[PDB]
Amino acid sequence: GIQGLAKLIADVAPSAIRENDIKSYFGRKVAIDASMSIYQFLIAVRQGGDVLQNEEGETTSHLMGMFYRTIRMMENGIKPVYVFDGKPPQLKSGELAKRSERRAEAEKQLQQAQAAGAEQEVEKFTKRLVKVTKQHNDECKHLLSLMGIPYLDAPSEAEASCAALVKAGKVYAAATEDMDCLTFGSPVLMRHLTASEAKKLPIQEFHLSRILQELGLNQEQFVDLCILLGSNYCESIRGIGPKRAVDLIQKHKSIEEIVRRLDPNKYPVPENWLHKEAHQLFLEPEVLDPESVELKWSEPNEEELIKFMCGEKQFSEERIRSGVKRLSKSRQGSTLEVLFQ
DNA sequence: ACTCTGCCTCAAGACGGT
DNA sequence: TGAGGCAGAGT
DNA sequence: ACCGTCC
Ligand SMILES: [K+]
Ligand SMILES: [Sm+3]
Ligand SMILES: [Sm+3]
Ligand SMILES: [Sm+3]
Ligand SMILES: [Sm+3]
Ligand SMILES: [Sm+3]
Ligand SMILES: [Sm+3]
Ligand SMILES: [Sm+3]
Ligand SMILES: [Sm+3]
Repeated sequence: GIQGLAKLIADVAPSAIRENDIKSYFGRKVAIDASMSIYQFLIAVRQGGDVLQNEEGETTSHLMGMFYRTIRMMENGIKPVYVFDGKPPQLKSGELAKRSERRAEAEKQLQQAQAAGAEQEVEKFTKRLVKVTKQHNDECKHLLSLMGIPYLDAPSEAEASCAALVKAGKVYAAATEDMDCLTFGSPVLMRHLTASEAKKLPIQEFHLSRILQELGLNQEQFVDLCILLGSNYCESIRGIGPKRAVDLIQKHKSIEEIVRRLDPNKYPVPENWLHKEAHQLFLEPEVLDPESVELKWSEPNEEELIKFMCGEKQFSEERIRSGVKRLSKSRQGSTLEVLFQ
């Protein structure tokens, strides 16, 4: 994530945000950050503070959400490809070590809530410790295969590979809630694309070209601004927030020039600042090759889906069968069968 | 006045019968 | 892998 | 649309 970027764009670059009705997206392809989607389901899909599960004690909240949300998108003619995280970049090792502290610190506090018979504090440290395991990813990949929905393994950060799929024109936008994708150069970011029937927030498109235009920056200058706002890969400058960062970038263009012209006593920079390495990461990240795999939306395997979701994971057979039928019908409406010449 | 930091909290999905 | 709200301090 | 329920 980029600290405050969403608010900054709304304040100084409003024309980069465009809203459209769900009906206008029939036939459009999008890339989804699968790991983020799983994380959201593990936190939100709960009954009595506990994730859904089968009698064997196996979590099914992530399968619940991925099954029904994916079908809803396809019913609206939206064809998603799910991108799974790979090995994180080394620059993130600092941010991850921090996530270990707040995790061990959150573990340090879950017991005192349970021991003292806490009421609603147990459910808080529970959610705080949610983490997507490789079993979660493998089960979702398994589900998507049976649903006929394509997925991809990113070599590193999924958001970077999503951005690369948009750049190559293999999907229209990266559908996620983190502004990371824009810093990785995604031409289009889409927010609030759940295709739910609730419909509370409007579908928002963030267009990078409009952002660069209203801020008067090129991409490398935009990346330096995001570094000054605050990223996951390096430190920012204390006392430099969104208002001053924009002014400094617009005036000095680069972080290097900002340092040379900054007053060490007023605004000292971090010691051994890795802004140059984070700069290279955002602009030239390790990403999948968009030309390798041709994305295909295939017929779902209904009977295997029943065996897996119902027989093993104990979903309602009526609901799963109904869902598979809706998915097959919606794919037939939005997708052309393969042709040979 | 404007700006930034560090606290606080609050939320975080979807189906289907009504 | 948050977003606002608020008080207090720096500019 | 609300809300009990999903697993
Ligand atoms: K800062
Ligand atoms: Sm990110
Ligand atoms: Sm419980
Ligand atoms: Sm089992
Ligand atoms: Sm620390
Ligand atoms: Sm990631
Ligand atoms: Sm990520
Ligand atoms: Sm992100
Ligand atoms: Sm079993």
